[PDB]
Amino acid sequence: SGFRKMAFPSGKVEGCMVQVTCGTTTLNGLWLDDVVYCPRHVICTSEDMLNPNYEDLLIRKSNHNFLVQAGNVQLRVIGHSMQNCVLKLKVDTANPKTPKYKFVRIQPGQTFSVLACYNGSPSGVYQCAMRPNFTIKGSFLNGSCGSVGFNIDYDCVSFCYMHHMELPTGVHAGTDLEGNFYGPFVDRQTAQAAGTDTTITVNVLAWLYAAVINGDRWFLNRFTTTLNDFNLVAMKYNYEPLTQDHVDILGPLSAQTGIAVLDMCASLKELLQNGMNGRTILGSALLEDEFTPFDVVRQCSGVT
Amino acid sequence: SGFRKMAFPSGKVEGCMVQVTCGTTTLNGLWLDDVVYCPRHVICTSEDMLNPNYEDLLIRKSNHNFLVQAGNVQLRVIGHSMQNCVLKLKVDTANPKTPKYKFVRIQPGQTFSVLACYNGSPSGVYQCAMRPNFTIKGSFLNGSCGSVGFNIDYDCVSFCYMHHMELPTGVHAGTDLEGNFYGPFVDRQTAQAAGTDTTITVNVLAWLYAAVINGDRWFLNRFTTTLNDFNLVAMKYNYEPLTQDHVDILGPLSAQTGIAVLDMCASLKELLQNGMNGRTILGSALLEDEFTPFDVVRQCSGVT
Ligand SMILES: C#Cc1cccc(CC(=O)Nc2cncc3ccccc23)c1
Ligand SMILES: C#Cc1cccc(CC(=O)Nc2cncc3ccccc23)c1
Repeated sequence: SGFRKMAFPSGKVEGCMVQVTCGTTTLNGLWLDDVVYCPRHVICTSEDMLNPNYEDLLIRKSNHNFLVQAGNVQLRVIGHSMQNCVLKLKVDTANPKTPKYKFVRIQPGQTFSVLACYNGSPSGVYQCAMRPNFTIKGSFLNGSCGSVGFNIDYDCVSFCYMHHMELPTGVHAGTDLEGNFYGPFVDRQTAQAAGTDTTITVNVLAWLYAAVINGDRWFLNRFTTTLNDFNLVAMKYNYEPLTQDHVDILGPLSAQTGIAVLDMCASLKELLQNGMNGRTILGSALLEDEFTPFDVVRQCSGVT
Repeated sequence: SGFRKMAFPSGKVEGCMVQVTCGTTTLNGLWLDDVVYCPRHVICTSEDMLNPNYEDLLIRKSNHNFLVQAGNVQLRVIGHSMQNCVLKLKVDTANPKTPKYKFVRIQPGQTFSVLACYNGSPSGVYQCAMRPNFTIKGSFLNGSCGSVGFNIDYDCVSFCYMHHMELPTGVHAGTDLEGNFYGPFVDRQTAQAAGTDTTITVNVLAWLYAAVINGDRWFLNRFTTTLNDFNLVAMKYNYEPLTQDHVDILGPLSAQTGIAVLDMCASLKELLQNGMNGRTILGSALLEDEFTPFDVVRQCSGVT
């Protein structure tokens, strides 16, 4: 028992982290096979970071300008190319520590582990969710660019995020491993609206099921609701509307606790309308939305 | 910017995890050099787990009874010994992945990362604190025994905890790497009082400094206090008394924000006496005590 914001073991990803230096900028790169993936803003200076012409800036660069170091060993760059907002630096040596991997684009509301890195060196690992508005509420300082987000299924690492930018609001923006930004963000130092965020309803419900599994039951009530009535409450409190697909993904947790998804929705409705009343659920005094139904089953069953 | 419950990258520890099977019990072991460390209750059955005579139970065991597997390879056991509540199984091969390491006994209120494991395989990593009452509020299922807690200083892994037991209250108990239990706990399936817990005051203050560094400032007030007045409030709210050593450890955070430790104590006093008033600090609606002053500086400066 016990419920924690658990991240995947970072070992497989630590073995892929390299340092990428171009001109005066240093950031992190991801070494998979004979390719190093890093944010394309590694080629920028402070002057052109307000409105960079990436094509023009990359034309002034040759393979020898991209200094790539894996710990204390220098990788030899034999090709470079820009794909969307990422640079792919072909190296003459395949990473001996390349795990089984995939590049995936996650959906908003899905979760992933982030291995924060500086100068190609891992500093820490944390779990987070891709917000409905495509930002991440991470913990990143200058030099963290190129740190990646991922999920692990047995031995396969699914890379879903590469960190690029911190918005003036303090939230984080980045791309998939093909360099496509999540959200409307551009790699420019400019005002960028993150857009209205919402609470991931399906995840809060999944977390309520984890709370019941782990003994926290005070919030369970004698009521039930319908998807329509619950969605009126979700509307009022800036929660994502709940669909039948969400109810279906909550099937296993509903079967495990024997608490019908709509009865759990009525518990969430009462919590939204009345608050916690100074109480806690799984050590939190607010409704937690960074655990998916899959995360809850994974943690509550012990998949390795 | 951004503040997360960050765990150390688990790579160095993942490389040490093995599976240990004795009779019908399987749990995790830690392979460092030519020694495998695991909880001594691996030699128990369900019948003798109520009051085990470990010396007697271990006498019925030979080296060949301890099945140790590292992934898919079998380690050959050439010696076994009990030290307090841990078994040390000498193996004929040193772990090629042994990192630079130390065995340390942490103080209550200190933090550490836990790599939860099942059948010698890493499932996840999370950060937690050793409670003032020597329990840990972890996330562990059956088979997690032998999962270890650690801190990392550059390349040196300091192992501080080995998981042994879940109390009937759902909290966790374990030992240092010499097999000494933290707290009054014994490796017996019996009623065990965890003792009155308290909130780690120095850590809450450190977290309040992290909140100021990361933009959350609403809680700052026009007041100050003394250690005596603050300790009267800490007494009333079951917070650990604040000492000059704690004030001294908060020195760097006090210097960084320019907010005197006693002025921050007055902010904490107002929060304790009035609550959050439905507001949040670093995404939490309660006062967080799982970040030490060192953790806050580490995360806010980016040490790798
Ligand atoms: C795309 C892009 C882009 C645009 C301008 C500038 C940059 C650089 C940049 O935003 N890097 C950082 C990322 N994370 C956290 C940080 C915290 C403090 C300072 C910098 C941070 C990227
Ligand atoms: C010392 C000791 C001792 C005494 C009796 C029994 C055991 C076994 C034991 O407590 N293992 C577990 C540890 N963590 C979480 C668990 C969750 C569900 C079931 C078992 C769990 C150890």
